[PDB]
Amino acid sequence: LAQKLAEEVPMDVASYLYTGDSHQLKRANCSGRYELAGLPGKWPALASAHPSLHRALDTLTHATNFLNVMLQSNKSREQNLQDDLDWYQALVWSLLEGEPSISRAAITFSTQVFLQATREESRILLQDPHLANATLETSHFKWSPPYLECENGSYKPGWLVTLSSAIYGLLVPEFRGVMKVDINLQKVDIDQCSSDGWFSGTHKCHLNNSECMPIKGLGFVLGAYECICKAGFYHPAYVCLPCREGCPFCADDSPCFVQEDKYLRLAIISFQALCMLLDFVSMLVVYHFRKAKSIRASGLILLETILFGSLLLYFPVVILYFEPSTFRCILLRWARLLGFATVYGTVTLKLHRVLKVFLSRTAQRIPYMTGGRVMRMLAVILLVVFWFLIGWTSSVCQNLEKQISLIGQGKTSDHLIFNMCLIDRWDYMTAVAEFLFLLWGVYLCYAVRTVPSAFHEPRYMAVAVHNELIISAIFHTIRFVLASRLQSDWMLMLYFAHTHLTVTVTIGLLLIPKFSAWSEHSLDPEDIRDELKKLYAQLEIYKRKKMITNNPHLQKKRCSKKGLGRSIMRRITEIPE
Amino acid sequence: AQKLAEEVPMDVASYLYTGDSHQLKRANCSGRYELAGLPGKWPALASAHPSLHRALDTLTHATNFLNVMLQSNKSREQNLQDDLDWYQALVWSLLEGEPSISRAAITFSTQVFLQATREESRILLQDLSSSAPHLANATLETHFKWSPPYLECENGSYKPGWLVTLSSAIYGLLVPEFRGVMKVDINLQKVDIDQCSSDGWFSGTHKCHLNNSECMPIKGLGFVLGAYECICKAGFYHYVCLPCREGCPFCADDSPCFVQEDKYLRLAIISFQALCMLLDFVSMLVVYHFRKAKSIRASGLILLETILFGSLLLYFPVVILYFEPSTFRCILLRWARLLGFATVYGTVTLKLHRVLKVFLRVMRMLAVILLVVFWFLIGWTSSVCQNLEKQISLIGQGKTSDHLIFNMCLIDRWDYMTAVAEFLFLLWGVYLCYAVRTVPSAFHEPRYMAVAVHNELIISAIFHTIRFVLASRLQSDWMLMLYFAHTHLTVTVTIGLLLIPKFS
Amino acid sequence: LKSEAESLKGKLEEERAKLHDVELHQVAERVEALGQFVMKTRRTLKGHGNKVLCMDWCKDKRRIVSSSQDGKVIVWDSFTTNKEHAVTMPCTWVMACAYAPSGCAIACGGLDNKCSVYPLTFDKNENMAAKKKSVAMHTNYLSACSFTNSDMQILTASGDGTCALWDVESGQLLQSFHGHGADVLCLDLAPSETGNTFVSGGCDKKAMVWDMRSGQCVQAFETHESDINSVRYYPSGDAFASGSDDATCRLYDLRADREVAIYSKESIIFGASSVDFSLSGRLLFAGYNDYTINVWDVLKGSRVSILFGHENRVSTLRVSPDGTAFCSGSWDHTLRVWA
Amino acid sequence: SPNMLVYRKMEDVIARMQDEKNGIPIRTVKSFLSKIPSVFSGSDIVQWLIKNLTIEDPVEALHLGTLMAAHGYFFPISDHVLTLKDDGTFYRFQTPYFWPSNCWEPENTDYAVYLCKRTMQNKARLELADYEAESLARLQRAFARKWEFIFMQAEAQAKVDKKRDKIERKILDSQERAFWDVHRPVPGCVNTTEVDIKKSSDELQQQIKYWQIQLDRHRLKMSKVADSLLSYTEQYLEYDPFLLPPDPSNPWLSDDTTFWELEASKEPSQQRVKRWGFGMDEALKDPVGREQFLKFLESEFSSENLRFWLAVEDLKKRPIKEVPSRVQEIWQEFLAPGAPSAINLDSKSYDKTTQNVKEPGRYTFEDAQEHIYKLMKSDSYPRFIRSSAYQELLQA
Repeated sequence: LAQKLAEEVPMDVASYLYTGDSHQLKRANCSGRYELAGLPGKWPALASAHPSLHRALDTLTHATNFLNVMLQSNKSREQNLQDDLDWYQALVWSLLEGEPSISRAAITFSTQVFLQATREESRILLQDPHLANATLETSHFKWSPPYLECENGSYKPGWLVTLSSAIYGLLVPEFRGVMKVDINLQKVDIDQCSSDGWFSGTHKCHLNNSECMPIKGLGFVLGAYECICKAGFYHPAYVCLPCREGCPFCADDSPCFVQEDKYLRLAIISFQALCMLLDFVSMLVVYHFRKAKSIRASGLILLETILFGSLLLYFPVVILYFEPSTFRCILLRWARLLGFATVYGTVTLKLHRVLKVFLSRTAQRIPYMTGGRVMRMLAVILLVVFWFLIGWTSSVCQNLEKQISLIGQGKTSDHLIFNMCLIDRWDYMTAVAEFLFLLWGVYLCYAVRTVPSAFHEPRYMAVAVHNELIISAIFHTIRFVLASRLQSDWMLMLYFAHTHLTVTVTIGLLLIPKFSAWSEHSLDPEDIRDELKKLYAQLEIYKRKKMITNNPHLQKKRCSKKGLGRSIMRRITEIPE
Repeated sequence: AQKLAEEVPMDVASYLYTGDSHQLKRANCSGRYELAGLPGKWPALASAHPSLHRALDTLTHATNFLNVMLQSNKSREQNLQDDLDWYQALVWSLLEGEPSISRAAITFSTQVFLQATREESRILLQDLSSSAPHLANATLETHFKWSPPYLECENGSYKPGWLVTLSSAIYGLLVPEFRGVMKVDINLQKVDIDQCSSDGWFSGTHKCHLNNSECMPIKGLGFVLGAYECICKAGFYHYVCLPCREGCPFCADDSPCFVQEDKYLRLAIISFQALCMLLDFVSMLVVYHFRKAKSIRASGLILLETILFGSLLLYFPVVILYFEPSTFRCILLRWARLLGFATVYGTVTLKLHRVLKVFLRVMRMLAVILLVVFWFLIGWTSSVCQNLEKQISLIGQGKTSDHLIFNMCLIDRWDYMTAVAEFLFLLWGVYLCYAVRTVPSAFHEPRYMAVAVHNELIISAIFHTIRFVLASRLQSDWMLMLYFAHTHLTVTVTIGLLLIPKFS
Repeated sequence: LKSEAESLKGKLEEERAKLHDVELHQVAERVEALGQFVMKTRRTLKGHGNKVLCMDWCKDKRRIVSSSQDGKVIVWDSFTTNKEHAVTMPCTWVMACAYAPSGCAIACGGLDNKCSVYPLTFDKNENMAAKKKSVAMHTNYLSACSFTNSDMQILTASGDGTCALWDVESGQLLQSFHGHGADVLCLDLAPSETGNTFVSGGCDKKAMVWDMRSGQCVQAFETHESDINSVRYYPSGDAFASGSDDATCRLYDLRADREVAIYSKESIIFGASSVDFSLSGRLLFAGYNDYTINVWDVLKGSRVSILFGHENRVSTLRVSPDGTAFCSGSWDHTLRVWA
Repeated sequence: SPNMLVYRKMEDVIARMQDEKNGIPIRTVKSFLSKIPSVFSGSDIVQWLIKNLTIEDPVEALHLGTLMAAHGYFFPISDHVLTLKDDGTFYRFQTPYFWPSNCWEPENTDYAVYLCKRTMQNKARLELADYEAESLARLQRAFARKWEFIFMQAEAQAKVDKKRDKIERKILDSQERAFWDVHRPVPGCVNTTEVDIKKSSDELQQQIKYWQIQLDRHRLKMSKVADSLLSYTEQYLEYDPFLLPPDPSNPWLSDDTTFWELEASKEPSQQRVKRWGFGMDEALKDPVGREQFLKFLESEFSSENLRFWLAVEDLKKRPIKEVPSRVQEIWQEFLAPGAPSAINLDSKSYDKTTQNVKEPGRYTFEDAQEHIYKLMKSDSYPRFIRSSAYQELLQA
């Protein structure tokens, strides 16, 4: 800011004349005249900055060449008293009668014979210096930079010049005069914060994050520009205040954000951790309580499987407390689906085993289905889901990781910000699969409703199933309408609900209680022959089973065979009668 | 208008259109040119070089000077002592001001006048009427007088230079009148002109209007025609600017930008494909006729027609990829592939599972995997259409190898893991057949199917391999052979092993 | 002699024609018919644990006696539903109970061939069965009793086809009746205190009436289609009707010696398992086997109601002697007090 | 055997039920789910009852239908527990080989056979209810040896019946399902099998004499009995507490006690006094009547014959321990000539008394009691009813 530093030596109402209009500045003045700050201007009084500047420049140099060829004329009788005075006066007056920047001027020579002509109103006030001394010393317009008037106090004028050449007489030519004029550039707009121009700089606008805007207004004074701050709120000098975060467009340097609780989230996390810990320690329990009545009724390893899996299903709600990113939503889907199958799936298949052992046992106790069979019809499902995750995970990790899309992503409620993970069509199809899967499980726990069984596990299992289906339908439906109306909190409510609900439920329901023609002739003969054929077929199969039913004793087989044969022959001879 | 207006000046069109020495070095003119309409509408220094402004500036300075000077009271008409010297020095400095002001005259009579023209370095000057002084046109006017470009000739050959004049009538001095005429003339021949300007000297871009048109003109040389170069915008160039053969820029030739076809090949290809699908349908009917001896019970009529409906569901990809790639193509492709795949090979492997239990409830295993495949088409299909049909990626792609172009249906990592499905769902049956090693019937059906399975694993793996490896440097013909070949091989095979014996 | 016997029978037919010239109901239509009834439940008993198969009123007109098939006799107060006794019989199928006139003792027995009697009163707070004193005993299951109004002489009937009077303290038999050949099931006092007579009928399809002064089978009748299951006197002491598992109830005179009118209806088909009259001698009661009860007019022969209360079959039925209501015996494991 | 006749009657019933020209029509329903033939709706059978039986109460006809349907003559196609419910549900008759009249008796091994067969026809579900699954569990635990041929003949029957057409297997299995419902029913509804353990099982001179006693068997016309029965009804007809009670106070119905309590009060009501006037027998039945009649007999110096008759009756109450102790004593007091109480006999009366008095007998004084009793009935009661005390007590 050399300019303000330079014009920090203002004389009298300087910025009142230099940044403001100089009326009181000139009405309040006590000095001599013609304060020329010649050369203090940006650059010098030797530059190019304006149309009317170049107008007068053309007038200047064409007068000058006109003279250098005219004063070099032949037949130079020098009739300086007859009518050459008419020529000179017509020249100097008509020039400002032709020129627009017409304040005051002179032509003082003897080739002082001065036509000292100044356009008072329209009459060139004609009448007969260090500038003349410099002309004698040295051809060129001896113009100064901004100089005031000479009102016998500083001067009642702004920017003005002193442009002056010589009426050089003429065994060569020689300087014999001084033509000159002082046009006022006080009617010339200016720019402090300019790129190039009069003190073209930037006063107090750090342009790292500011943008000046020079303008056109009143005219020749400082303050003739407009500054701006950039991407931050004007501290209000106008100086940037980038928003609380990267929330752009800083009107007030205030937040866009629903800032959120501590004494919610701390307790959320501590609670959920304690439930996870319960799961772990249940595992330790059964590792100690490997002998019982009902763990043999319901295999150890199934239960450790369940408990582990659901422990893992508690991850969604330690997840969100950390900020959303790439890694977050992905792991969410991993953990969810693993948990889901390795809980509800194995449960459903246990029940399938119930049905099969029943029939197996009704026919020939020979251990139809065992706990060794479960894990196989588990690994299948585990695999399928692995290939799926690889699909989704691949689409991201190979295409839209960095190129075009993302997940860490926010929307707005009315005018305020909120980030999260989000959705696409995949999570839809995921839900619908869960739905159908448990549908199959429900048919299973429909027919299996009548067993004579020990602990009525069926009640407990089947109700976990139904509960879960319901809760899941609702959860997903809400969250898959509500892409737009969800800060972190309201969601976190929702995930807290789903998890403690079904996890605690389907821990407890199973685990905890384990410590506490309609005719007469036709239909007559029909039912009769039916029984008859039944008897005879029973007999033939008995004949074959003679050696086939080697499972028991001979005479016992002998007695049974004999009794059957006797009763059968009796029934036959009666059917014959 | 402008075109018909070119038949204006004979022995000058070289000076007009060529701006040449044919109309200049040797052409009898005997008359100066005249732009009183050979210019634009009037440009009037509204379409101005700065030099117009400079000329008018010096003009107006001298004009005000002499006017106020003559407006001095008691006009003496004192042309006796030295006023002649004043006017002479004035016109000397005048023509000396402009380097291209060739001649100029100044008359004042409130016939004789002062004049001067640039000889080499001095103002060849004399007290005689010269340059310009139009007292006649000033009386006709009874502002300044614009003028017309010219040629250095009245009754001679037009020498170098075309002279545009500036002229004015000396207003007299308590009323005014015509008391003189002063005028100069500068060379309006080294004056750059613009045929393609928005507004300029009679700008007509009559060489490149629209047809891949651009005018990239020749800007500044001088008063010369044929100085508006044009550019042929994204097409061919043989005063010819042309389109491309297609939406395929860089048309240094108007050659085509696509692969050469082999149509005759393709006809018989497709016919043979229909041949196999005909055999498919036909043999289904064969089945539904001759259904009553050994094969009917051992091999379900149902399960056969399942397999054939598989093959007929299957053979499509060929007829697809003869046709052009629209995006709606690619999706049917995935449809037919996976459906024929599962629908066949499920029933295949389940028969063997049933065999294995006889060693020691079919459709309620099969409809499962048909379900999962339905689900899959739906999921992937929506995820591309609803959310990638428009937004980010393009599927049908115009990909180029070297000089030419070709469309194709493209891939995704999806179909990689899909192929891998094929791998494993066969490998199950492979375990199956291997350990089930010695197990009887009058058929060696198991040997037949196990053969199918080893076949398809190795070979369908290969087909998927050699498509995914180098698709980005394929033509659209070598690929088709691939599809044809592998599908005919494995699947006609895997038909025949089942069907062949069940006649003889 | 056969012709003369049949001619005396024809003369009986002639005298029966003269006596029955107009039928009972052929004159009975004259009496004005009867109106609407609104009888329904007024109590319930919830103490048994089996079927219930006998019941009797006291002469105090408010208590209750009923024995079961399990072994447990009861003594209620339907007016209060509050047990004041309890007792356990050693045996099963206790098929007959009786109440003392004054209220001193009850006789329960059958299928053990011996009819015990217990002193009803609040005498020994230890047991109602502990004072079991054998009094009668046949050699077969025992059908019913009628303390015949002295409170020191009870009747009994078994499958022997022979009844008798058995003293209270002694077991000293007092007279015998051996006119039968099947299982008798019926026994009721006469209302009159004129000649202490009673009836016995049974599986033989007949009914016969003893005169206890001798033991000689004076009157005898047979019209039923199967075994008979109870009978009761017309409460003027002049006749008696009944019903059995024919479902065809009938009423019989003593003075004319003739059936008086058929009581049947094709709708009801099931067996008839009790009868008892109303103090007027107007109505007729009978529990049935189709689970209803069935009040019939004694004169006009129409039904008057069917009052569906019992989930199972009707065992036996009585009218309270005061004439104010009636109870039912039924196969539903409880009793009601039908008003 | 008794119930045989019952089943025979209801057989008559159903025989008229599936009549050729009349009867319920066994229809074939068509549904959006299936096409079921040979059924009908319970409203049909209800209508059939009401038509051909004229059972006025819908409820009564419904109860008849209820127990019929609980004896295995028709069943609801989708239920175990036999109950006729008047609505649109589908029924069916039963087979003549599976009525209940055919003395049938299933046993435990056969229940095991039917259990294995039902459980093994379908293998889609435990096609059963919890009670039947419970029964099969017990049969397993107790029939450890004998299972195999059970399973054998079961699936054998399954083939032998499925080999016949698909609707045949359905109808036969429906029938031979329901017929084991009825013979081993659900825990709640009553069995309709059982029975009670009770049903569990000179010559011409005496002839001629029976004929003669029938001759001298004095009878009266039925009209005479009609008058007697109607009149004995009427004279208490206005006393019947069911039909037209003299006092509507009913301790049963209207939660009163006053009626019986007035009955306990010795002061007779005006009903009571009018009721005395019918017959002195009823009077002596009344203790109040005994007291007032005895009072009049005393004040008329005529209190002996009633004293005697009361003596006879009070003698007929004691056991055989006191019969002699009283008979000799009562003779010496009344029937001994020379005692103050002078009962008065004729020739055969006093002869009978003297002969029997040696032997105390339960019918000791029959003829003497008849004599004195006809005496009192002929004389005393008339003047008593005619007496001023009677009239003054009956007025109020």
